[PDB]
Amino acid sequence: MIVANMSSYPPRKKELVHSIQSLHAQVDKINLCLNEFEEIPEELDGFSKLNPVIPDKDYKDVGKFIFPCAKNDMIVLTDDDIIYPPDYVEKMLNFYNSFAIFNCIVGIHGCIYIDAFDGDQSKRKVFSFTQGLLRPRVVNQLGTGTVFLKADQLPSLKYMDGSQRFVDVRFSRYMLENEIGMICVPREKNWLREVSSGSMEGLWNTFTK
Amino acid sequence: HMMIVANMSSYPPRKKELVHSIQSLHAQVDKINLCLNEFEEIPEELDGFSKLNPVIPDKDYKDVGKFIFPCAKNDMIVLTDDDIIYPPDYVEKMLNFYNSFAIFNCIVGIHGCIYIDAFDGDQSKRKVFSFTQGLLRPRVVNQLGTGTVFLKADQLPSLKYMDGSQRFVDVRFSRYMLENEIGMICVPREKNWLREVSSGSMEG
Repeated sequence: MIVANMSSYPPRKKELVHSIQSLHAQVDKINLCLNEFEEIPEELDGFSKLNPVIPDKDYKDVGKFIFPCAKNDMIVLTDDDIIYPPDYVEKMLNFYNSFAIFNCIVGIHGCIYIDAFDGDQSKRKVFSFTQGLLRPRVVNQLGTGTVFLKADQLPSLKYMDGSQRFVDVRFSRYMLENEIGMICVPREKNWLREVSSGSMEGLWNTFTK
Repeated sequence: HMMIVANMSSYPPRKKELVHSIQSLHAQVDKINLCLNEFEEIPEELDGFSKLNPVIPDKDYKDVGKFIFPCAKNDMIVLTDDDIIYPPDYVEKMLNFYNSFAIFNCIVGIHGCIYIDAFDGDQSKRKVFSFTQGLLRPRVVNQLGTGTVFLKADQLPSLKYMDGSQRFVDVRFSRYMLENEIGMICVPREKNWLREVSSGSMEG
């Protein structure tokens, strides 16, 4: 099964609906951690695959890691305000299967953190989720809104709890710790988009920076 | 005995196109198996076709759906996609190309890829022949799209073999052919010999 894991909270409801819409056709199931909701909103009633849960605490974006998997699931870790392309799962799965010559995970958003040395400051190269990337790269950090991995390779809630504030860092630390590789995959510019209603009287924006 | 069977999968949003595609094959094949993923009942829009064997399956097989059907060993099989209008000479020309290349134990298709590995500091060069392109001379390829293939039943991979391959069907399918020593030929055709289906279209 292809399974998507997501978390939101109330003020993001408009963004969430569209993020789910973009995913629904192409995944087998969506786990949704509804942080700080009272009820499951009826805006979500259209989605047969959707599985919403009001958690016992505010996990924020650790929330995507609260859900159990099955042994053979492929997990798509998502964000609540990304418009995923029509061929997101097809493409990413083929990256994952082509690149599985050695035990690794694949992602869009990723960084190359470089430690300070000999007076040189600490450095970070970032390949963001909107940016294109011509050939694949080995990275040492991956954003949890654009990652594709086997249920086997996913860190549990026990591992990720408390990592609100640095979720990508705690995630990548688990990969580095279990020597699982990290691959940023190729994509044309603006393959993924971001939804938004901004400061200017909430104008809806399906193409955010 | 030797029959031309067309194996197809579809799902509810594609009901309108499915009907257009099936028309384009009906006259040129002897039978059409059709795997109705995510349906609850067989749609009445499908009733007119006397050779259509529509089937709602035990689970959602997606692009693998077309591999559920057991076929008779001696039969010729035509793997198809719900969104292609196949020309009226499709089967007839594909059987010919098939016979030509049978001497090398091959199958034949329209969509296909040549992937070359990165080697000694060379680049991985991939070369697609899309299903609407023309092609003058036949070309040997290492992958074929499963919506535009013609082959013998005893070359068809099984449902056990193909399950798990969803959303990368063509790779699994093409590796079967490599493993069993079947060649894959991307056959010649004129420009726009096949085309994708439309919506609100006075074409034909």
